[PDB]
Amino acid sequence: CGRTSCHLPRDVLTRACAYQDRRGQQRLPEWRDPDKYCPSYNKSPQSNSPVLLSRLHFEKDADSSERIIAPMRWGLVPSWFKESDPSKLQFNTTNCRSDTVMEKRSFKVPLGKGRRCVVLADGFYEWQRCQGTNQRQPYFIYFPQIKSPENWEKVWDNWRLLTMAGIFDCWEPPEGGDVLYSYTIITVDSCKGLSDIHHRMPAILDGEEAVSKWLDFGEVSTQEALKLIHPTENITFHAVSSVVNNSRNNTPECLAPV
DNA sequence: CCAGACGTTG
DNA sequence: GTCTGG
DNA sequence: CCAGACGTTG
DNA sequence: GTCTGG
Repeated sequence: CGRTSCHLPRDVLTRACAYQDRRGQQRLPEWRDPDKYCPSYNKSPQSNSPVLLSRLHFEKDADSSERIIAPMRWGLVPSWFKESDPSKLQFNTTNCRSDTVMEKRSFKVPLGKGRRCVVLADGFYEWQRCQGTNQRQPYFIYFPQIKSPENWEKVWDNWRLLTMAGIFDCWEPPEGGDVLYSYTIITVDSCKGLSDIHHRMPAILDGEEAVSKWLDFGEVSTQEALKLIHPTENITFHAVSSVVNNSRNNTPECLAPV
């Protein structure tokens, strides 16, 4: 739960986030900070990834079922943090355990303000600890996809983006600047399908109902939203080269079968 | 009351 | 900013 | 998440 | 062993 791929050109990403608001209107989410979208096969913490959030976080009186897409910093920086640079955070907010979320100062406050987001990715990476060797085996993990340079193009034109439950916070640099929007991905106990790879997995929102209810802090309370957080077996994976290991490596090899 | 934490993974 | 520990 | 640093003096 | 940087 500490590496993803999110490599699609921005317009292909945006079309893969085609959704329906509550009135059935087919929409594309509206961008904020599109210039901060940085497509890569190898997204690490402290990089920006595109996330979905309710229009109502940005626009007074908005339909809260309308969606915005914006790049956010991976690694939640709480509103109260006092240093000038956010990378001086001395605790890991890459992830946020489902089980303890209601009693963690860093996650509960933004959750209570309805700062629920959907972190987008092609899929995520996990490294398997194998008995009696220090060599870790990396896996690419993603939603089951539909059953040549024009073949690859069509796969990625039809790709079902992975949708992970996040929480975000807003931090004003003391020294002055843009509000930093930053996220954590909620982690849960791994499903049986993933149990031999890692005992943790991200909280995956499977289909537009779960995505919608997680996003809609208007009509969905924390309590009802937390019921969406749990493992899923609706997930496939394959082993991938050691190329992904180094986050500086940004190439299609990162998620290619081995 | 104030001081100090504020987090996850293996 | 808010909570826990002492 | 892993890779790579991990220090001071002028 | 533990932290920062990517």
